[PDB]
Amino acid sequence: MMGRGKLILIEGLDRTGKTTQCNILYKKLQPNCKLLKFPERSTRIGGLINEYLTDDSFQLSDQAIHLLFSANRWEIVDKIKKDLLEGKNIVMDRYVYSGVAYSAAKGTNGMDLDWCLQPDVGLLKPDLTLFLSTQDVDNNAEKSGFGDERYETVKFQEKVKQTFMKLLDKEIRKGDESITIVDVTNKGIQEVEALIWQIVEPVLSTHIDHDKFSFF
Amino acid sequence: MMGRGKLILIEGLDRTGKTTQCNILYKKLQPNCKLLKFPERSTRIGGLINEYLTDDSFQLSDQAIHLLFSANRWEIVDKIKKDLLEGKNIVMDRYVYSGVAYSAAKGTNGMDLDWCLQPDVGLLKPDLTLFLSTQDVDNNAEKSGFGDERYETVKFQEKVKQTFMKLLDKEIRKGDESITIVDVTNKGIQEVEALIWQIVEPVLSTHIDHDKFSFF
Ligand SMILES: Cc1cn([C@H]2C[C@H](O)[C@@H](COP(=O)(O)OP(=O)(O)OP(=O)(O)OP(=O)(O)OP(=O)(O)OC[C@H]3O[C@@H](n4cnc5c(N)ncnc54)[C@H](O)[C@@H]3O)O2)c(=O)[nH]c1=O
Ligand SMILES: Cc1cn([C@H]2C[C@H](O)[C@@H](COP(=O)(O)OP(=O)(O)OP(=O)(O)OP(=O)(O)OP(=O)(O)OC[C@H]3O[C@@H](n4cnc5c(N)ncnc54)[C@H](O)[C@@H]3O)O2)c(=O)[nH]c1=O
Repeated sequence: MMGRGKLILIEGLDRTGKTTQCNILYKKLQPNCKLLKFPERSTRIGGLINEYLTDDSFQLSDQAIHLLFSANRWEIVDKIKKDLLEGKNIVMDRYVYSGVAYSAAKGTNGMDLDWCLQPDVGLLKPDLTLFLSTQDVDNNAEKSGFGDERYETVKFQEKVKQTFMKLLDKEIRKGDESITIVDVTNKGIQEVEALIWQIVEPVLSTHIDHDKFSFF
Repeated sequence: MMGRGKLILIEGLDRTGKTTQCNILYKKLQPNCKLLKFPERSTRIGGLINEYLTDDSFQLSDQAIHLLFSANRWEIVDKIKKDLLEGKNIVMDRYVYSGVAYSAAKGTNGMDLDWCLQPDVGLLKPDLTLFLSTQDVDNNAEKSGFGDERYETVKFQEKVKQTFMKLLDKEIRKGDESITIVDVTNKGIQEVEALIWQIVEPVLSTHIDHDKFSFF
């Protein structure tokens, strides 16, 4: 009996169409759906992350920016949970996985997968996590804007690639099957969209106890 | 002998003469000494923390503000380390213990001593930590301006007290010998100043193992 909305998470490297697919899925699931994107640049903490990403001159240590990315989710997670309990579904672009992967890829002393994950521990786990994977480097043909932000380098993006796999393989081989890797190499928007609904549709029908959640 | 400066930390509840004592100690060790106080409110992250402490309209989740406090130390730690290596002592008012104890005192689900400590893991440990303890938390709430900040209520300071005790007990019993509790109950500035010097002086002269650093 009963039930709550589902939290659908789409993750992946930069320039892999995630915002695109999320808007599609969100439009598809409306009106009983919410859309959320991290970093959520509209809050003060979000603005700081924004400045950091858009201006590679804004100075901030790896650990400080890392914790800001995580506080950005904590400042929003209560609304997320309120929506889910109201039965609404939530499509989310980027979350804890991006948090850990991007920072740990830096290889900064003391900032290993484990350290990077701790600040997010206790946050709601998404009901389904789609990882849009690709073998297409930075991908000029997928730039989501001008000049290109701080992390958009082929070398670094290549680093986050490994870290993303290592982290996911871990939690997968660890017993988590709510994570699906989707190869989107050379796939157009409609195609990738079809591939995603094939995974998401079934989850939306599956029943979840309104009072039951998983956490990081 | 010549070597690296020492990182001296003074901790305690609100209105326990820490600022006072830190300046006194700082003046004592000059010219070769720096004074640092946390939260360091002059940075952007520092500014948000200040607004949180001074403005009840400023809403931020317990986990979020908790991570800002930690990030605020991370944006300064490279300086601390560099100064010490240059041979400068550093007197610091509040640090990681204040971070853990204040947030964990809240009793917020999932925000326990261990969770609270994680973001600070990797940070330089002070060579010496002095905890100014008072038994009269009731008169603490008498000082002028007491109540103007968020954590300034007798009942909450009560909770922070218990938390600080738990946290220092754990660290001391675990084997941290660099932590000293100083009973400052009903003692004046000069007496407390004398009690602090008695502990600090000897440390300034020692030069443990190749001047190596310790970390949280
Ligand atoms: C949450 C979090 C994030 N980050 C970092 C990761 C990032 O480096 C940075 C900004 O992350 P962001 O998600 O705001 O980044 P965006 O600027 O939004 O863009 P991305 O590079 O991730 O873009 P998307 O992957 O969403 O791409 P999208 O906006 O959908 O598309 C870009 C363009 O390509 C086209 N396109 C889309 N799909 C296409 C397809 N199938 N084939 C061809 N072209 C396609 C689109 O129409 C658009 O023109 O934040 C962390 O380091 N830690 C954290 O904790
Ligand atoms: C680092 C960190 C901090 N915090 C939170 C904890 C706090 O609630 C909040 C503000 O922290 P703050 O240190 O910036 O706060 P302040 O308001 O600057 O300082 P306090 O209230 O702690 O005061 P102090 O204890 O330093 O007191 P002091 O300024 O030295 O003295 C106050 C008054 O009493 C007199 N006084 C001083 N010594 C006296 C003595 N021995 N006997 C009697 N009177 C004495 C002084 O002269 C002055 O008038 O930050 C977290 O939650 N997490 C974190 O990670």
